[PDB]
Parts: sequence; C-alpha cells; structure tokens
Amino acid sequence: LGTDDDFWGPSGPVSTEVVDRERNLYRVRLPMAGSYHCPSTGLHFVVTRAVTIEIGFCAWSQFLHETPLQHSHMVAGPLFDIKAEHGAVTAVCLPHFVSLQEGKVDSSLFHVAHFQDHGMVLETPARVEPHFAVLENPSF
Amino acid sequence: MEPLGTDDDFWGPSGPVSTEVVDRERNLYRVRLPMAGSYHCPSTGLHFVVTRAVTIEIGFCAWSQFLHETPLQHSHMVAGPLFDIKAEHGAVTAVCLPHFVSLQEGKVDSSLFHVAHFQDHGMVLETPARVEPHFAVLENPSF
Amino acid sequence: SPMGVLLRMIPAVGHFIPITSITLIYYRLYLEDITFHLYLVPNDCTIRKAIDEEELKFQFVRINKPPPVDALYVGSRYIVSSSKEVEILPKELELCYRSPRESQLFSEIYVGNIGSGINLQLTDKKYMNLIWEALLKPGDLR
Amino acid sequence: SPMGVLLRMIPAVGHFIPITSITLIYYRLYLEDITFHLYLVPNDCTIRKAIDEEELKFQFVRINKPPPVDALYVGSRYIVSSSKEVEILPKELELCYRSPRESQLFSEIYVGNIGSGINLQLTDKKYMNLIWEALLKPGDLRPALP
Repeated sequence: LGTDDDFWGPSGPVSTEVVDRERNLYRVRLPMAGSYHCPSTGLHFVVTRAVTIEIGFCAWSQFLHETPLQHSHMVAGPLFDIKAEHGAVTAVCLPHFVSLQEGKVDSSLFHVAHFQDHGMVLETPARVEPHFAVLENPSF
Repeated sequence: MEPLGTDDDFWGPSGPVSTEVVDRERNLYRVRLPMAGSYHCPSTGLHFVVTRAVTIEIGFCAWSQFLHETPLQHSHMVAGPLFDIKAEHGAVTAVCLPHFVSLQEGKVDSSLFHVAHFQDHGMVLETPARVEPHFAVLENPSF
Repeated sequence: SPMGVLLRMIPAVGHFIPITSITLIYYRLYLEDITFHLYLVPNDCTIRKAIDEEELKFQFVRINKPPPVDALYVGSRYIVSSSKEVEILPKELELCYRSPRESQLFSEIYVGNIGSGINLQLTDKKYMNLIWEALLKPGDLR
Repeated sequence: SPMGVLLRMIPAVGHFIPITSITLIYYRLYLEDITFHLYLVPNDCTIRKAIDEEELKFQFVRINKPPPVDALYVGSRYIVSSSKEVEILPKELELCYRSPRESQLFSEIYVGNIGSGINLQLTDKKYMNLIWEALLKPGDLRPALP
C-alpha cells in the first residue's frame, strides 16, 4: 500500500499489500505472465500466469549459525520467506550486496540457501548477476 | 569422587558454597549463602557481601531488550554482563558486578562507569561506590 | 520456505569483502534544533526496514540521499564529519553486517538550528579520502 | 532486578576502547586430524556460556589456555597463524562485543596431523607483534565432559 514498494511489471506498476505490518509479511498479485521487478527489495519474479506471491522478511540469525557446515558461508543478501503456487514461477532473482565489478569475487562461490524442515539446502544459482542471483523453477 | 568446590561455586568464609542450577536452558541459578561474609563466584565474577544467611537468585540476561528504550542510552556501551538478581530486602550489603574494561592503561576515566538497573519505570544509572580493575561495587542494592 | 544468497569464504579473504553499501539518514526536529542519525550498512532491504521501524519509534524519519557510489569493504572504518560546528557521537563508523534483529550502529549528530543547511561527510579513516557526502537543507525535511 | 555495568562513551573515542579479552579454544578430533575453533571475545560469562552451549551441540570440547596478557582494543584486528600445514578460515579476527544471543565469530583451524602439537598464534595486524600464543598438544585433548 505504498508507491515505494511497487513492482514494475509489463502492464505498469503493481502495488505490494501489507499482510502483517509487525511481522513484515507482504503480498503482491501479479496480474499476468511476464517479468516483475521490485526496486525496493531487489527481488525479481518471472511468472507464466497471474499468481499471488507472498513475501516475508526474515533474519538469517534464526537459521544460519556458526556450525562446522555453515561457518564458511557468509550472508550475501537478505533472507525472504516466499510462497507461490508451483508451476507459476519461471525464476526468482534474489538480491545480493556483493560487488562483482572488480574481478575479486568468483561467481561459482555463490549459493542460494533454502531452509526447509529437514535443514539447509544449498542451491547453485542458474546465473549470478551484478546485484542478484537467479534461481530457476523454484519450489518455495 | 567429585571436587569439593568448582569455579561455578560461591567461595565464602566457610569455604565453597554450591550453586544450584534452576533451569540450565534459561540459565537460572540460585545459591544459599550460609552466613555473614563476602562471597565470590569465579565463573561469573559476581561478589556478594551479606550480613546473614540469604538465598540469592541469579539469571543470565542479554542487554538487547533493555538497552533500546530511550535515546540517551546510545551514548553508553555495554561494559559487563547483565544479571537478574533477586534477594531478601535486607541481607545484601554490597554486590560486585563484573566488567571487562581495562583500567591499567589509565585511558579510561573511573567516573564514566555506571550500574544500570532496569526497573519497571525505566532505567536507573547509579554511581558505583567503587570501581576496581574488574568489577564495580554497588552498596545497599535493592533488587 | 526462507531463501537468500550466501557467499563461500576463502581463507585469504574472510568476512572483509567489497560490498554495495547504503547510507541511511534520519532526522528529528525538536524545538528549533535538529538531530541526525547516520547509518552505513550493506544494501539489504531487511536491514533498512528494521532501522526504519526502530527509528520511527523515536520519531526519527528517513531523508533520501544517494548512497556511496564506490564499493566499500566490510570492516573498513569511516570518519563522520560536518561543515557546521556540530557534536558527533561516535565520530567513527564501521561497515559490517548485523542481523536485522540486532540494533544497528549509527552516528548521532546534534546540529542545533539547521540555518542554510548542513554538509555531512564520510571519510575513509585509513587514507582520509572523501567517499560520500550529502547537503541537508531546510527543504529536505518536508 | 536486571543490573550490569555500562560505560559512558566520549565522542573522540567511541566504542573502540581497551578491554580484558579472553581466548576460547574448542576442538574435535576425528582420527589423526583435528579441528580447532578459536574465539577472541570480551571477558563476559554470558558470552562464554553461549559459545560453550553452541559448541557442545557439535561435540566440540573446550581446551583451557591462559588468555592474552595485555588489554586489547575493541575494533582492533588480529591475525591467526600457525605452522605451514594448517588451514585457517578466516585468518583475521576482530575483537568486538556481540550480544550473547548473536552468533560469535571464531577462526576454524584444521590440521591433518597433530604430531607433537600445534603452535597457535594471534598477532596484532597493525604492527605485527605477537600478543598471544598457545601450544596445543595431544595431552591437552581430554574427553568430552569436564
């Protein structure tokens, strides 16, 4: 419910709706197939049909600890709880704040973490861009 | 079998007094000091001076949910652990609260230490009666 | 379920890598005097959101100004300064990642009356070069 | 009620003051080879307690060694080093206060064979003087419950 949190889409802007202000739970009704970009969060979605996506803000501290497995991985972007119907989402672009303009960061060292019920899954991105990583056919 | 006292016990005039664990998940402990005297716990850094036998309850706390309630809290930095201590009104003559600031340099002004005490109406900053190398002294505390 | 981007560390490099940072400026006008809170944080919408909410509780509201244009290194340190005579506490900020659930480091800048406007600066502590500034003027308050 | 010691900061100095730090060493042996976790934190029983609780979830065991002798400054940085054959991730530790609820940073040291022992060192990154040292030897590796 604000011009700052709009998604840019093929038929113009689509407004994010607040579902729970105190828990940072939001919702967007993408009106048709195509590519949508939210500059406020850095999220992009490529969808195949109209679909409702809801998006919660999370903290890694609940999920990522200093364990023998997780210790060698650094937080590189925000953590989102995303829910959308299967088969509707071609790709999600998850933002990251690592600078790649200098040839200092190997792109094969990026992963998408996915914290399911039985523990952390580590997903090699389809590709890594300057400010986001792409996950194809996500099962949220 | 076991040693007679450990780092987690309070060491007083009658030797070591054992700390009971009340809940080890929430880090709550209690100790019964048997008689008047000065007692100290190496593991925590706490000292108590009491005038009679008294039970003291001690919980480990985090500063987080207390230290973001007024803007004037921003100019004060954590200097030691936060303890939730409860004891019968009269018995505790003085409590020594550990701090981890180094005074050996002389680069820290003794007068800048305060004991923060979070009552239901907000924070009180009390001038310690003394600041020693590794603890601050609060006389006649009202827990 | 929850998801986001992780970067594998290299022994040579550790946590102190080059990142896109954002400056966040908040003000409160009280009586005739203005106080600024200046943050320097990774470009992370969940961090910016938690700071917005914490600052709003104390009636501080964000003023938009562009962020530093160069990538900055995690752990690098910056000196906060101003054109006008002002009280700054602390004078030094460190760029680091802190979870949106923890408090964030900021510099408090008590200005007094704003007058014509005030120029806030961030300077690399190491070699003293200007990395960022903003001109804050009465119109920017709105 | 809850009570603890606060220090009023001065504008010139800020948070970056001298404190009594402690090194905390944890280990896990898996055959010949061993992992050490080295922490450098303020002397605070609640931080030490939080670290000890997290390490024991993964069967890491604390090794008691004397702490650094000199007061160290918050925000200052320290290089972890050892002999040629030990992998260290990360090499730099920064001394700072993080709440006992926050994850605490450590350096992970992996050595394929302990041999006679590993000499672990902390060096001030600004002027390269050694400030802390430990010799971790097989005799120091004691069973899990102390």
